[PDB]
Amino acid sequence: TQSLHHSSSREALTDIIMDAKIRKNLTFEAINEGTGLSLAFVTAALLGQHPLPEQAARVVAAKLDLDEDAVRLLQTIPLRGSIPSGVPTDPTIYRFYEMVQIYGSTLKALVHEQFGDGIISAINFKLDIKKVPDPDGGERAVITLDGKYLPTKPF
Amino acid sequence: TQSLHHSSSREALTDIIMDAKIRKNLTFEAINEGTGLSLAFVTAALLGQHPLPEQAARVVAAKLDLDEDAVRLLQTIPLRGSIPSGVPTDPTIYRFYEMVQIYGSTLKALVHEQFGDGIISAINFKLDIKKVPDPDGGERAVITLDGKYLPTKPF
Amino acid sequence: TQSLHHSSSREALTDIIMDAKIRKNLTFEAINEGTGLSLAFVTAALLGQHPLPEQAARVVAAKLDLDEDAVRLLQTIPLRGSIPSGVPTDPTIYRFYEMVQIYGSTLKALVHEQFGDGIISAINFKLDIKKVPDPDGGERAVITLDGKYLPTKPF
Amino acid sequence: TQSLHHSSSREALTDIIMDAKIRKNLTFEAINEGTGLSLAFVTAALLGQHPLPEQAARVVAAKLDLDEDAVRLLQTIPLRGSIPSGVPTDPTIYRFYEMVQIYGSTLKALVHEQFGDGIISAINFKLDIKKVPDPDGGERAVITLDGKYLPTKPF
Amino acid sequence: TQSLHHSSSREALTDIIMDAKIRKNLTFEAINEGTGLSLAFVTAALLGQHPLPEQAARVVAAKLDLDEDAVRLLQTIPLRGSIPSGVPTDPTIYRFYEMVQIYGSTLKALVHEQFGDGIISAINFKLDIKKVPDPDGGERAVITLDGKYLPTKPF
Amino acid sequence: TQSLHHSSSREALTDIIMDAKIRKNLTFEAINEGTGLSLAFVTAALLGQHPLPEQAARVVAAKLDLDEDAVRLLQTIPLRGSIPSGVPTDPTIYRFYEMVQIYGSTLKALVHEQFGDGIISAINFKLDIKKVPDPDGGERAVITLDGKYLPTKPF
Amino acid sequence: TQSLHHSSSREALTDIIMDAKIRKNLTFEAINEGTGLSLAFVTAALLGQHPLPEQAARVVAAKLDLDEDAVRLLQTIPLRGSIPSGVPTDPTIYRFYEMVQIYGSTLKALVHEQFGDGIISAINFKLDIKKVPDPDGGERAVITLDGKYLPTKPF
Amino acid sequence: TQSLHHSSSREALTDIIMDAKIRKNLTFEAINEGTGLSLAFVTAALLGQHPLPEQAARVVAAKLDLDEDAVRLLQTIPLRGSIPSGVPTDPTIYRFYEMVQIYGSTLKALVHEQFGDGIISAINFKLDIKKVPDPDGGERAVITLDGKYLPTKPF
Amino acid sequence: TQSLHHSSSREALTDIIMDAKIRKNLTFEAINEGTGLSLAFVTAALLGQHPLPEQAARVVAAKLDLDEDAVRLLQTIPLRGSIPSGVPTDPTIYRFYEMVQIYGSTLKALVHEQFGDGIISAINFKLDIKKVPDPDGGERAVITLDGKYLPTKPF
Amino acid sequence: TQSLHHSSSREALTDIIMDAKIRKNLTFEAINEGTGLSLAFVTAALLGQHPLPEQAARVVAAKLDLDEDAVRLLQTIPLRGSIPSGVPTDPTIYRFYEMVQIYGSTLKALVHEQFGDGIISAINFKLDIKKVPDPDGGERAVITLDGKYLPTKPF
Repeated sequence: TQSLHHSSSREALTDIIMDAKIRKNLTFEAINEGTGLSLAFVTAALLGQHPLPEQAARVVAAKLDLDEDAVRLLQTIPLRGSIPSGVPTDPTIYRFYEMVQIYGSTLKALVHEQFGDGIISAINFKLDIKKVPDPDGGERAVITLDGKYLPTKPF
Repeated sequence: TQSLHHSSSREALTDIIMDAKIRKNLTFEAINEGTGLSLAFVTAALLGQHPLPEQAARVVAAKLDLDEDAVRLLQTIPLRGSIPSGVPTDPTIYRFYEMVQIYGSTLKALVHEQFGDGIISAINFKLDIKKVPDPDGGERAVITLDGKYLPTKPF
Repeated sequence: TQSLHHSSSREALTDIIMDAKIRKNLTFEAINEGTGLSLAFVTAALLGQHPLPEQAARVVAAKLDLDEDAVRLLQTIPLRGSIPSGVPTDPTIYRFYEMVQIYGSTLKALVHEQFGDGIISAINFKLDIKKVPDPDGGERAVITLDGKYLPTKPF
Repeated sequence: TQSLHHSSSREALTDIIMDAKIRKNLTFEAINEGTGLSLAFVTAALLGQHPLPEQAARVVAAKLDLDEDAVRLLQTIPLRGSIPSGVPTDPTIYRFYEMVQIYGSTLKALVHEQFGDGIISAINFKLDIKKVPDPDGGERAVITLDGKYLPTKPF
Repeated sequence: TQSLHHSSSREALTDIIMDAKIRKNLTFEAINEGTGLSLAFVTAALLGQHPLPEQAARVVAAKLDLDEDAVRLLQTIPLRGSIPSGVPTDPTIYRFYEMVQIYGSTLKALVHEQFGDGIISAINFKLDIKKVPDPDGGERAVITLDGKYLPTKPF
Repeated sequence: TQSLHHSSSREALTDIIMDAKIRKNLTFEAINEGTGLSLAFVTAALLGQHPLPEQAARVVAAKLDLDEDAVRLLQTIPLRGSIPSGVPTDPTIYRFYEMVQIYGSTLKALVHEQFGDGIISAINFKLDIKKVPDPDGGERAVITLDGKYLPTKPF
Repeated sequence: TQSLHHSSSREALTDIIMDAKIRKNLTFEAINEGTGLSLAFVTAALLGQHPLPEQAARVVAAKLDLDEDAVRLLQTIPLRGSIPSGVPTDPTIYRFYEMVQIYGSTLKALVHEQFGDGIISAINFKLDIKKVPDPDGGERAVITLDGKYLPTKPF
Repeated sequence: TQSLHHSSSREALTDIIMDAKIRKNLTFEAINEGTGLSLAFVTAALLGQHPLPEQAARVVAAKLDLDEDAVRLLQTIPLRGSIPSGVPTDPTIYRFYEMVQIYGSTLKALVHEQFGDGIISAINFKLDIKKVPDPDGGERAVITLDGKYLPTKPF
Repeated sequence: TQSLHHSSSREALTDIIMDAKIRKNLTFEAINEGTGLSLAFVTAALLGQHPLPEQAARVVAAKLDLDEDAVRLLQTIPLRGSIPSGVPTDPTIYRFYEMVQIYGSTLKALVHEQFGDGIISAINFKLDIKKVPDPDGGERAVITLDGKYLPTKPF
Repeated sequence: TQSLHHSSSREALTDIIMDAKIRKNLTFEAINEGTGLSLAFVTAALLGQHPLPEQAARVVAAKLDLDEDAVRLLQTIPLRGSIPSGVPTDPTIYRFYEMVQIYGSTLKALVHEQFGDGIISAINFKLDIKKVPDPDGGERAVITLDGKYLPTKPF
């Protein structure tokens, strides 16, 4: 599978994608209709973090009026990473980084307690975000991280 | 409420906690028996990231054979942060960081799309981890991030 | 709501805004005349840190002779962050960074003493700057940070 | 006036002060009784960021049961800086850092618009934090930053 | 399984281990006799990067005259990371870092071409080093990185 | 031998090479046809990390429709380095960095035990990656680092 | 007064200024002939670190054949900072950085001894450089830093 | 001359020097009585940045009641540097760093204009600090940097 | 003497210089013919690290067919520094950094022993590299660093 | 050969070495009597950067009155690196770093011109420093770096 060596080409496309998305006043959910894939995956791809299968690449390119060059580049594996600074400054992204900063030691401790030595995978991995009401007024976001346990065993 | 200016004295207590835990071969779940609180919160408190209410601090110090000085220190608010390096080197913790590194801009975009401008809070926030079977053989971790949406409104 | 994956397209608009502002010899106060919003919020929005509602975006656009593409982009939520390096070199901004560096631990200590565990929010939050006379001669700036207390409670 | 060349010897006193404070269940407000100085300044001094005049040093040393060496060290000017990393990990401190990250360019812009070229001082400067009720439920912190304007004039 | 929250308790043991090794003039191969484990894994464990099963912990402890406290700690999962700076200064370690700096983009490209999107695991993974002669005089090291391919598939 | 002072010019050529590669749907193995050189070396050269001999340079230029300016720049020694950030964010690349992070001290210890004082060369060095079917289902990557032992030695 | 949010716009003007200065073989002293201001202040302005008053900006524009847009931009307050890297690589600039690196703690100690707690201002501040003969042959630079003392007084 | 390889033994001595100086309530000017050397040089030596000739070392040790070990250590050349973080956080020291930050490019430009290519030395160099009254009220510090010009000539 | 403010206009010339040297397949020694200056100085100047006297500037300009704007710019003093990252990643440059990293404290200790307190100058300094045969087959590089000794004397 | 995992144990020995050296008023040259090794290698070993053969280790220990444990520690391979900050602040060391900063790209260029692709090794490497007179008065240091050329050949 084709892969990218640098972010520059996939970043240029992402700017074009965002330009068309705003110009047409489209939501990611609207862009994702007809892909057969999850919104979180296709939104990540459009923001340059995943390749798309051909059918998904052509349906988003149809809604955004993108040409064939964009369809080919959407199918290429990018050089991944949404936070080049390592630690974000944007408050929305920072809160998610802060969750890991606070509970990082706890998540390691409980993973080792309930699963054993090793990791929870970030590749054999799926992500979901859901809007639920708050019983005391307002809304909450439930973000589900679903990762395979990979054990570390002596060899 | 009493607060700490540094992480060191709470780190010294954390070292005493982990030593007693290893010496007694105790799980965090067993230590959490009878607190009335979530295992994620209490484990984080033991690892120096949270204060404990008095009843929970006494019940943990009783299991770990800790003195009254530990009881008072467990009730003090710490200077928080489980990853002083900013980005972890430990693979288990790094995977959670990588989840944010990869999906950080996607989470921002989808939060703004489904909620609006603002953030998902990391303070009005609860964390949970559950072990589920993998349909293709193996174990999976389902980590749930549950935060309040705080809107950014023009003023 | 429309969001921006990175700030350079908003940076380019910010460059155009500042260029029009200098050429027309305009103050932010004059630009803000018909927005119906606070000068602090709208100046930040012009500098790429906030979106504007449509009608407020149109009134700064009429002042600065910006086109409809600028009106659409001004309404988009940016990737926030006004200090790229994390630490400013500019003396004016640095003094505000220095206030946090000097009194940061005091602010935490007194928040915990007077409110309890948790944070003062930087999202449910309003900023104001006011010029007052100095009794000994000269002028002083009174900057008001007004943030909601969000408690950290055991769960 | 006596001054210090490093953080360490003042850090050791700050550790002793915080240890005695927690062991005696004292608030910073109770420690500040009789000093004739503001809670924000004295709290900062106890946390290593300011010297205290002799009478203030003796009354906090009596309340905390500190010896004559502590009185002298409390009157010494420290090497200042409450955030050694430059960027805090603690959420309570981080929020104030975030306020500067977001509004830093705005603060500079309005300082130059409303005052002129130059800075708002961080030395000819006072800080206050006040707890007020939020009209819609809860509490808010009103943090006031009050600094002298120092002009930059051509020479 | 017991885990550790930071380096120091294993760091202290690692120094004790190294001190005894140098005093007894032992090789890692000699220390590893009878464990049934690979020399690279056990050496890594002794250097504080892996836990050991009880049999291997008691075996290495017998060869180094370590007490039962060391046996228990050698069975605990450490906070992993052998290069705290992230980039080493030691030339011997730096050469392996240089290999990744030079061929990093190549390995990504060839992994995606030959395997597909995804990663080569560093957890489902074993390391080996072998000494072979150089056909033009001298010796060469053959280091084998053996990791499981984890695909990234659209979801 | 001609060498480049920066990454800029060689980066522009890599963009053109990757664009031609994606457009023609070519593998690095297809581009490597009839060069007589290993796929890892030529791929690294195409990615701007090595110069190519004129014959190989003309071969891959023919298959990618590159002009004589590309033939000449492919023969120049670049300013090497594939990971500008020092630590990668891309998960595929990061896994290889993590192997050095975890096992770096072990590789140093075993190099010194099995060879002596000195280094395993990153210059007198060849890399190879092979796909090896994994026994438990799936595939494994066996990556071999083959470097010459260069002794460090009193003088 | 008009202010700038980024370094680049004045950076472009500085490049224009330097290009015109080199083409005309002018010294900063010649350019400063009719400004009515100090050489050190005006040179810093031309290098993008200060605004010029209107009549002084028109003098330097006449010497350098700059247009009215340059005159306007020269009167805008910049985002200040001449060493974006924080520490310079240039040897001429580095020597001044090194004087502060070496004598920084001494300057603090003697400021506190001779003035009291507080700072020597960098805003109420003038700089001067003078060339004097060295008694042992050669030349010396005498750089004078002249800053107002701002006390830190308890409040 | 005896030189020091790291800060620590000179660090500990500096701690002892400052401990005795505060306990005796001494000034650096009093400690410097009878050295025949400048206050800035001797203060920097006490702060770990310079060696002292034996007779100067013995008189500062006699004022502080230090032993013969301190006298020998004071004569050794330290590993120099008063700001280990590269950029200071202390406000008094930061102002001098900011001076170089703002005027660094101006100093280089006027050195090359008035002297030529090369540097103003930080080694063939003297520093002086002087307190003078401000005509408008208050006090000012006049810091003199006096360095030899060393040219860069083509060779 | 004409000086520069930033790297880029001289960087643009260095790109043009390097582009012409590759297209003409010239060596630096060939470009240096008839300059009267050493290859090490003129190579550095062509790489943007030094100014050239006018004759040397016109000579290299005729060799690479550059205009009079390049001749004048080549006579300007640049903002020096060949490694913007501070630490190189290119292996060829890194080895020279490694030499200082490994032997830096030794050079300091031996400079102080054989010369005294102070420095070996990097400005009153000449560099030379020569190729010599290795008695065991192959070739060695003998790089000579020739710097004036500048003493640090008490003042 | 025995090797060490961290710098601390050898750092403690280096501290003891320097203490005895200063206490005995010894030069590195006098400590190096009878080793049959060059001053630069043994000095670096004493500073924790190289191991010593048994005989050389015993002679420096007899000169410095170190015990048998120091003789064994002196024979172990350290974790190398004399500049933990990456870039030194000490002026004597910084000058040598500045030589590479300035001439780094020149050294690479001339190495590739005179030798070919590849490196000049820092392991098959010898360093020397000699004091020669300056024809204009004073002394100069001639530091010779003698490294084997290792080519990068296509494979």
